[PDB]
Amino acid sequence: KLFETSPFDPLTIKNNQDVVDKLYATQSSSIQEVVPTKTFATELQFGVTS
Amino acid sequence: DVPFVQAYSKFADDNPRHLRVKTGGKMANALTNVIRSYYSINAPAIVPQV
Amino acid sequence: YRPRRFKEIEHTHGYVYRELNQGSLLPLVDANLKESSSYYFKKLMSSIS
Amino acid sequence: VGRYYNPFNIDPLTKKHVEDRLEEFINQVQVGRFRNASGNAVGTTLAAFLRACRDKTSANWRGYSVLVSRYRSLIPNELFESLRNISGEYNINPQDEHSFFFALAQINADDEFIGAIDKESAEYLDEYATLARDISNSLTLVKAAFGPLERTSGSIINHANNLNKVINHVFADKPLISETMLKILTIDGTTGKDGYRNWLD
Amino acid sequence: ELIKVPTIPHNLVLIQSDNGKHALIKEDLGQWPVETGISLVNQAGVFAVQLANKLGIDKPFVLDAGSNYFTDTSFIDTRKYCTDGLSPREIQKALNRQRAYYDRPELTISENKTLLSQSIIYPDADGNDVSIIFSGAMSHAIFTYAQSQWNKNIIKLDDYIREITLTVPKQYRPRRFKEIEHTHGYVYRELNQGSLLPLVDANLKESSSYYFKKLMSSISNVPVDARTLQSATAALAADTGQAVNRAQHVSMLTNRLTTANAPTVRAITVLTCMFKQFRIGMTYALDPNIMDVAAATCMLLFRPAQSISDEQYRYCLQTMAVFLTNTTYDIVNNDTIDVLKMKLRNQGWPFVERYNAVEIDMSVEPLRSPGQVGRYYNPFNIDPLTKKHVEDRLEEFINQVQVGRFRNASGNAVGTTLAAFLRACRDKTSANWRGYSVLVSRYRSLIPNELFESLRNISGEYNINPQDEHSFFFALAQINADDEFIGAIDKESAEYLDEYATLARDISNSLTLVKAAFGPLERTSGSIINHANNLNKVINHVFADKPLISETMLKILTIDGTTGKDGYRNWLDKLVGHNYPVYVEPVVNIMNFISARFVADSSYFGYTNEIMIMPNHINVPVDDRFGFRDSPFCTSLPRTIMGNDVRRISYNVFSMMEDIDDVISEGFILYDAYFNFSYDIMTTDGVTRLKEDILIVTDTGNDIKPIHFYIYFENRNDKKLRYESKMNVSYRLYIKTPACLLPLSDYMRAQHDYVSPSSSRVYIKDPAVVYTRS
Repeated sequence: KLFETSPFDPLTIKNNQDVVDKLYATQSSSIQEVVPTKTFATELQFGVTS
Repeated sequence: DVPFVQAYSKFADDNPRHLRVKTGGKMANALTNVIRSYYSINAPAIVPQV
Repeated sequence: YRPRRFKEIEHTHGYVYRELNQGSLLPLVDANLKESSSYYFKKLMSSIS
Repeated sequence: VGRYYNPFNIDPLTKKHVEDRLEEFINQVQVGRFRNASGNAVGTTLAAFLRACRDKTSANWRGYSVLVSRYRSLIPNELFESLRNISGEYNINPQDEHSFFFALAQINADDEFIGAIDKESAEYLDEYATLARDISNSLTLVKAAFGPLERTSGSIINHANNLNKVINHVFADKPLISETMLKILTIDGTTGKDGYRNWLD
Repeated sequence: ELIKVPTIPHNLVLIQSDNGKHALIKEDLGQWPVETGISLVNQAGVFAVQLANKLGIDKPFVLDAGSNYFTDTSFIDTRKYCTDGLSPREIQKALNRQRAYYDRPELTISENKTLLSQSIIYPDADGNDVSIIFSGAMSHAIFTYAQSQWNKNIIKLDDYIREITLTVPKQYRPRRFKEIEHTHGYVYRELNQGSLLPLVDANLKESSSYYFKKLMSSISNVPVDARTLQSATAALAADTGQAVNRAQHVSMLTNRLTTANAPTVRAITVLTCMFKQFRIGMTYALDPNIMDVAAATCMLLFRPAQSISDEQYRYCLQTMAVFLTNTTYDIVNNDTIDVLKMKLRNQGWPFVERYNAVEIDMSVEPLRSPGQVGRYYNPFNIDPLTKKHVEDRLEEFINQVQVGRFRNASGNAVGTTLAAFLRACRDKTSANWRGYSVLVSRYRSLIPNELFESLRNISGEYNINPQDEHSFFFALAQINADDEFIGAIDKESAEYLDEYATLARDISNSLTLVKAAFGPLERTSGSIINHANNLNKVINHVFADKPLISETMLKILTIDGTTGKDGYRNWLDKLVGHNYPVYVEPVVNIMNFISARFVADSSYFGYTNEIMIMPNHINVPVDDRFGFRDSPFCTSLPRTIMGNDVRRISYNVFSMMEDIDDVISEGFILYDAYFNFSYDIMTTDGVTRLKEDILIVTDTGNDIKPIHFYIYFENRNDKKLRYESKMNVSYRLYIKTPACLLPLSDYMRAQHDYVSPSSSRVYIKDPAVVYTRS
């Protein structure tokens, strides 16, 4: 078997966003270079609203 | 042929393939042309330093 | 190495159906494997305990 | 034929670490003073860790060297060449790296080898030859049944996904065709719409 | 000890036919299975040990067959008739039965007397007894060779004493040997000395930690004189005025005094002076006090310069500069030793130099160090010739410290406190150095020269606390050598000697194992995989049943917490490719001899390299000496039959042959394999045949079934058996005639000589030449 858990089921996807979303959901099964944690931000600007 | 293919790969940086003549790869090209330069000063220097 | 002999009847009147197409793994291999490499590596480690 | 780095920087010919002054270097750390004003026994504590790491690596380098060779024997040649193009960097937590060397498990594969033959690895590699036959047969069978394809409406993802469902219906008697077709799509589809285009090509 | 073998192990048997026409002498040494496809030499090694046990030559021995004799009734005959070996009466009975068949007259009295007197015992010039008996050739060759090997280690008592005179200490009463033992005494001793360096050099941290721990436990129990600290403290308080109301530097020195760890420090003191390079460490407080300076000064003055490394020496100088010169550790971090020495000397501090201890030679040769001179350092850096410190200006330096101004421009509080403290330490070391010098010399005699020059304090376990160091010299305790303590040391010397001898044997065994089992490694996966599997197989076998290596080695290897199996596996790994010389022992020589004969003379042990299968209608030359019917034995396998060379096929080719039916019709020779065979010689007459069919044909391959000959003696005028042989047997199997078989006519070839040592010799079990004083 090529994969213990498939990265994504091709039939379920519909566009490019579902591929990205599914890959994030199944990333725990794979050997990840960097294990995700809380994200750190260095820049944030809020624009004026209507 | 495993011992010979094993040593030819180190010498020529390439796996021997049938229907292609085994000449020594890039290493043979460098050695043959460097030999000519040693013999005479009129022989060109055509092997890069890289 | 050599193959073992069958029965005498099979050597005189025996016929077999065989297919000679070995195929290639290139269609599956020829792709951008950056995303699927991590999932493949996980399965590779599990093959040997 | 392939080549791999021997684990833990140990030369099999010398059966020792590559650095020939390692024992002298560790003794230098043991007698050294590093933070006299704000630290206590930094040199002795660090030196003791280094000797433990050195002893474990020299003790268990053969087991990990055999393990790497066992894993390399499972990958077919075509897959290895494609994997050469990709690249990656692995981030290891400092706690995990030190814990790996401090408690380095002994790996023994004596029961796996019958003389010089590894039965499990040899049988696993032979199955790729069966997969090669299925890939070629499935591709030819789909080409003859469907011929050139057209896309008057719908996206590329929908075009490829619905084609696989039709392949399942047409070849319901032979389930191997759809399974092999979906194996290629799973690897291709990771890139996204570009990968789906490669599958149709 | 030595074993006295009473009887010579002859292996001869007599086989005779019922009618008595034919008789033969056969030497039975057993049958040993041999496997093809693997090395024969390695198999011969396993069988050599089993053969040695059968003959009784595995363990050291001396033959004692001199007394096995009797004297004839005739008054002329004064010869001694040996009873060992095949009895000459058995040959006489066999010979007479042979003459009865041929109707010849029986052996005459003169012929009987010559035959019955063949086995005799006679003395030689040196007093040894020589036994001439009928025995097998290989039994005689192997037994006599083992005798010469064991005799190399048997020496006279006076020779043994002369070899060990240099190691006898003066404080032991000499042993009085009996007069018989001086003249006729002999000892079986192996005098080869095996180096412990292969174990020490490979595992330095483990070896050093094991011996330091054992030594520390012994020194920690030495009795010491019980002297109170009140006299020393009262003098210090008077010299540097100590007030309950005020806070003074002297109090910080006094409240920190403690003798709890005194036995530990005094064992470290012995260790520094007992070994060539035993380096000790010392860690001071983050903010130095007057105790740290006093402790640092004591370390530089009363400890050998060989025990203090340059980095520790710089650290000691840095601590003094921080306290005395009012500077920080960051400033003096980059300053060198020469720079630091100038800073302290400018301020008036003269104690900035290390001092080398004076070496003292041992009176006797150290154990396991033949032809070598031992040494050890005198404690507290006191020159034995001058009976004072190496520094002749120590009195002047202390006075200079007293008038110095440290940590304060006005007053001499710090200088007076240190000067008074240092005077006390100087006096205690002057009075009590002799007791420590005797203690160091006693423990130096336990260790060899190799351990003296090799062991190092790699781990750093033995580090002296600053409070323990300054309290050690201030409250130095005189060493008292109790009688109980002295006897304890003598017990340790016996145990140390046994441990070293055990380690030497284990090292020699391990070095032999590595050479025979493992080759060299290559930068290939196949070589690494092959080495890893072979290494595990050897380790599993050596630790199975009774382990090859002793518990003493396992203690050294397991001192770091690893398992015994793991520790041995790592050490064996490093030994691959060693250049260490290994002395060849008598038992190794004996085994190599039996292994050589096993390969050379295969017919004695039941296997042969070649067999021949031939149709019955083809006539082949055979061995007709023994009178066998249809003898399966040939003097040599014929090169040509009917003018054509006999075809030879290797066993591998014959196994894969599918045209075997055409080949067997002509006949062939099978080789490239070891054929195990057995035979039975029956006294009656019958058809000589094989137990099983010669060959077995399968779809996989052809093979030869186990060979077992039923051999009968032949009566020529028997029509029934002649017809059955030609018609009921189609194919016959021939092998070379076994060399153990010998016709009765050649019974004089069985005569062999065995020499037994003189009976006047007495063997001494305990050859030591001294007694304990009490």
